[PDB]
Amino acid sequence: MKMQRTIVIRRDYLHYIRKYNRFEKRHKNMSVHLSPCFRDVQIGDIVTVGECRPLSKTVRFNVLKVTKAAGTKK
Amino acid sequence: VRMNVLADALKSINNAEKRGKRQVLIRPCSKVIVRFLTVMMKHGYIGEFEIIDDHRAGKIVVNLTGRLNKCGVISPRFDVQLKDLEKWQNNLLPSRQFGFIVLTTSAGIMDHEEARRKHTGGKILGFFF
Amino acid sequence: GKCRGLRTARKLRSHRRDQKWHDKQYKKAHLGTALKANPFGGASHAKGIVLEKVGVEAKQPNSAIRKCVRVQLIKNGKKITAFVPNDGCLNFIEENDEVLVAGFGRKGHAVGDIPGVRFKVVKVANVSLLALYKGKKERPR
Amino acid sequence: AKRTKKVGIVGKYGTRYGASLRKMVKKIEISQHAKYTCSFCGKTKMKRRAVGIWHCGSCMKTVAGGAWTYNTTSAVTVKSAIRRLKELKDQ
Amino acid sequence: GRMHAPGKGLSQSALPYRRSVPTWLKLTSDDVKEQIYKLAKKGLTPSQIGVILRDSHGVAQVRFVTGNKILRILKSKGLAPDLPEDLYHLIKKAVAVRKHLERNRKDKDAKFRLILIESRIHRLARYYKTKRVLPPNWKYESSTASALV
RNA sequence: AUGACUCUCUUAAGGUAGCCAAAUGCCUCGUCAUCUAAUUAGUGACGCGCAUGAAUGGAUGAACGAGAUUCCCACUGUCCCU
RNA sequence: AGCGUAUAUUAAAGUUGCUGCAGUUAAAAAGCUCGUAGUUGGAUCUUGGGAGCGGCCGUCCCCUGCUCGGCGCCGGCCCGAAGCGUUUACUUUGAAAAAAUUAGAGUGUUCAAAGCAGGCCGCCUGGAUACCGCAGCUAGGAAUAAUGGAAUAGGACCGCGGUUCUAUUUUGUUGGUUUUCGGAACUGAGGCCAUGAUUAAGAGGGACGGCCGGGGGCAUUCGUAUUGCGCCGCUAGAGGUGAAAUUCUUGGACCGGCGCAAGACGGACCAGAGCGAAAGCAUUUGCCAAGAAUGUUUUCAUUAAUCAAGAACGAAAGUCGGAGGUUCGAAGACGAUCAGAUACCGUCGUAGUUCCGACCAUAAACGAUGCCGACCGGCGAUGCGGCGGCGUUAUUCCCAUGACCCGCCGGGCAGCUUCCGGGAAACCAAAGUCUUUGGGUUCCGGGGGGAGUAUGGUUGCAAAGCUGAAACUUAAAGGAAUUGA
RNA sequence: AAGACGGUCGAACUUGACUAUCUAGAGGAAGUAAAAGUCGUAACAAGGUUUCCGUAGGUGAACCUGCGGAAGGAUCAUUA
Repeated sequence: MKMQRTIVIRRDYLHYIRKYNRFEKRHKNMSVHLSPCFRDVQIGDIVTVGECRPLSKTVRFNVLKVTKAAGTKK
Repeated sequence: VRMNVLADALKSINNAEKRGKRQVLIRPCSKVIVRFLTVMMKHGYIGEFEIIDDHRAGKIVVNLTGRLNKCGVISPRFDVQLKDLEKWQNNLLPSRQFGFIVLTTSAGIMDHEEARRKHTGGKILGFFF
Repeated sequence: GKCRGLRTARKLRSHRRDQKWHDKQYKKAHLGTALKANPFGGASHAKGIVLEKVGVEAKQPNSAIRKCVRVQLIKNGKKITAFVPNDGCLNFIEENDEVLVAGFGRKGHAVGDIPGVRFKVVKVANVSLLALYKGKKERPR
Repeated sequence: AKRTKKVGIVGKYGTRYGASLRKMVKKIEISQHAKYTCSFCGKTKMKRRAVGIWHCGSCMKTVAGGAWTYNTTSAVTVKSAIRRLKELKDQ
Repeated sequence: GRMHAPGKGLSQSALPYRRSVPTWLKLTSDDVKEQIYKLAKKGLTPSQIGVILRDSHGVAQVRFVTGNKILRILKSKGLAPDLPEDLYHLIKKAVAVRKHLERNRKDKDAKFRLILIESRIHRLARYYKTKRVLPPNWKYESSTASALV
């Protein structure tokens, strides 16, 4: 979240190596534009984003909803 | 650690057929193995059996007919297709006259002769010929 | 196979690559040292300036002096011992005549008695020395 | 930021004196200038003042230890050998 | 078998099939809780309490007789401890071994028994963060440890 | 050619590690290689060492020097010629 | 109407092994244990009917609801629309996927390779379909494999009582406001649900009970011998060897005695017995932390298994500075030996042998044999713990504790027997459950030399340790068993 | 329209280090292969002092001798 008016999000998934009939983890980080109306977000919270026109060199996403981490109540 | 149950049980019965006990007790019991067992006792490769509910997990005492060369399992449970089930059977049952491959579909745990009638692929569990 | 997991797929695949470099008929293949050494450099034939005729002895059980040549190639400007084949065909190389060298059978591995020698003759300047043996063409004056 | 890859206090000597004396000085010129817990009061301020003559700067008590450390090593078991010949005789 | 030494041993209690409470056992589920508050006010763990009941006041299993097991009746009211009983011990054993490598500088064995106790707190601790009993910036430091016997 | 080997006279033993035409080698401006258009010079090997050789110390080495010696870039009335 | 030679490449090779190989002795498993990334993870929640079809048997259809427009029925019910109803993977279908290549229909190019043409004495007919990984889009299923929800209740579902922002459903036209309802947001007192905690693994962690072991660490007491000295005998040889001699001796050597002194080592008891993570560990007492096993109707509740990087320990030699120097004993000096011996043996003897401090990291560091898990025969011993049972013996006075006697159960070191089975055999109850080929996971080999070399990087005071090639060189190295000599 | 400041964009040539592949060499040495070369026999049988591992020191040359291993040994064994 360290950048001002922005965050970075992890996006995990798997990929079918075909010879050996199995999978290997793969990750792709991307940057996202958290706009202060979401007054409360932490690391690990789920975030739901959507495509939009380029806000920088490396920004083409905007935040739509928090979906909070499990437990987290206190 | 006992990482995977089925294959405890499935070797066990085979190793009680090579030797040849009148019946076999198989230790921690599940709703996949009792299930598998009923699929076998639906084509006659074993006879009727009893499960013993001790308040932990069960034990099961099968009665083994000597019509059972080998039972075995596949691991991990690969993901199969309706286009990709010839080239298991064609490399995992002995003959084109006999053999069976149990797998798990949304519409139930059942043998490969029936999942071609219901037209449903899915996972894979083991075989018996 | 030994590492049977369902999402291993890379553990499995970093190991065979690693491995295949132990394979010989491959590493001999997958490094630049095989083509650095080789006289032909990577090739099925390559011509050269002869310079002296030379007899090489044969190795044991067998014995009999074997008739060879010492060629300088063009492209590299490198020097090879070669070997004539037929009976009485050495009388057909004159010193500093040109020859089309070839390989000899098994790729970087000699044939039979004669040590070192991995190359041999097909031509002697635009007509094959096979023919010369039979006599189906004869030499210019 | 770590400033020296092996020369303790003995950066204060540079290239001089040769390798194995600078190693030999490192083990004595770190122990002499340390502090120790005064057993009497409990604090962490024993400290040398000359050759083998030490001083707590809190309860003003003063000890005779070893030149470069606070106990000499077989004066630790010279006390446990005199204590044990107090057992042999008294009965 | 055992996590930290070759022993592939075996030896446990075996609980019976029927679960309902025995005959002679008069002690009602709402009479007994005075006894669990009183043996927990004395500096004595819910495991230790779990015995003294089952020798002198004859009872099958405290769970069966009430509803709820012994960490639950102590801790919701305000009589139980802040760190798990099992983490307290490992630490206390830590603090009697590293104290042993003071004046017995060369007792090498002890040192190799002190690179398995600290592989059992950390390991026990990182569990205890995911089920959320320990606050999450917690740290077993032997420096500070001696405080909390 | 060469000498791994073999004998034979002798003393208290008879020079073992290393290290050289040296701040130490007569013959000598020793000889192969390196730097120059040209080098009794300087440095890199060869040891036969008149008289090298181990706290009478042997072989090596970062820093250091108003210490002894060679060659290259800079710069000059030191020289051409005043 | 072709057929050889040379080099690239595939099949041959299950000689790269995902399908599918090896690793006791053929090439090969880190000296030991911990460990993060990686991979892998016990069981448990929806299961029985009623009808419908033909000959008890096999099929199909019935198992979350709360504004309009039609099936009309009578503001009540059935049915289509306007919007929605833990989230993934998996799976069946539906779009969307240029040609040419491939596969495949049709058609007599005179046959084929091919093409996209053709057929009926103006006209009839084609220019088909299939396959086109992964990723994304769409609708069904909900077995198997991942995530969630009600605990200091900040809980569901209901009704009742205010506050504050407020489009007009309403006061014919013009001033205004509560009227009246909906549409935000806060909040107090209540009634109600069967109100809300799966189980305690022949998985683990930890407690507690009486035990056991040459496990480790610090002091402490003993024992005879070997070597050095101090005296008291008597006397001539005493060492050594296959045989001699170097070496000691009337300067009293060797054997005999009574004393003292230090520097090693722990005999016999000692076993196919014991404890330790591996190296390893054997004189009596005192103390200090640890340990496996057994015992338990104690407690936690999945906390576990294997492990790139990184870490603790690591015989014997070898190093750096002290302390100590009896025996032995690399280097050296002699005596014998032999054609020659700078080797065996024999006489001395340094570094070293022993303590306290810190380096070093390898050995046939061995069972030449990965760790955790399931399973598959028979017996005779044995060690530790627990339980049952005749009878001798001890403490006499028997209570129970020790000693001897026959089994039962758990973990340990080994044996014997055998057509469980395996293998190339020797041999292995594991080296078994392997073309009847899949329980989870880590290291590693791919014909011989060259060669553990060169080089570079790394670690050390040093020797050396970890990593580690190439050119060239060759049809056999090699394994287990036969007969011979 | 010629031309002249200022600005950007900017080839090319000169000076330096960084990096890649090949290349000369006094002298020092490894390895490999070649029909009647020379000193000795360390190894295979209790190869005539058992063999081999680690590490240190010696020796014309195979190889020795010290200390701790292991049978891959010439003993599965030895008597209250």
